[PDB]
Amino acid sequence: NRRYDSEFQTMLQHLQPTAENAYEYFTKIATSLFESGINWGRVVALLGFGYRLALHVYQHGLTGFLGQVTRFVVDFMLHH
Amino acid sequence: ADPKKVLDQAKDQMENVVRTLKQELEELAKEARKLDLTQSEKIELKLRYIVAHLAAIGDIEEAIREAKEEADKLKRAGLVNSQQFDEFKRRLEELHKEADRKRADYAEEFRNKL
Repeated sequence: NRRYDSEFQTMLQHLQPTAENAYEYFTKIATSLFESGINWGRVVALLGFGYRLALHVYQHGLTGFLGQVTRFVVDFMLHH
Repeated sequence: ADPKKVLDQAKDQMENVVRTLKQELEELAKEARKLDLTQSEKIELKLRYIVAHLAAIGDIEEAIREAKEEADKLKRAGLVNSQQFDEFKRRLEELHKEADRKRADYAEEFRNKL
């Protein structure tokens, strides 16, 4: 059951969320969605969005730290 | 022929969902053509788009679930055999792949407009 990952990804790249505003953006999305109606598929889709929004925000920070760590180690092997 | 009727229920229901998504994305694109649109109002249009795209996903996932349960009733009664039942889920998956393509194409062209 993976049919929606390409769409979930394109949505997150359109939104361009950060670690600070991801939860605010998510709660606004969740509220407008459930105020217009709640059903099994919408709860699954929202939780699916929620989890991938968390991975989107935090993989952004992960690749950054990995870049800093790797660039540092090779820098020390370069000058020293 | 009875599973063919259940498939027609899912096809029409998924297409109304995709049309509901189409009509609201047109309404959001009209408001994105507003003069002197703030960066905040552009963000509020992005959030409203995600709400509509999620609703289109979950409501198609709702029509698929009901169609599978309507067929589970037919199988337990005995009106469909294993070959006819497995053909149902095969053609139900193609209608699902088709609704996904149309849903994604509407969201994709909207993102390009905004």
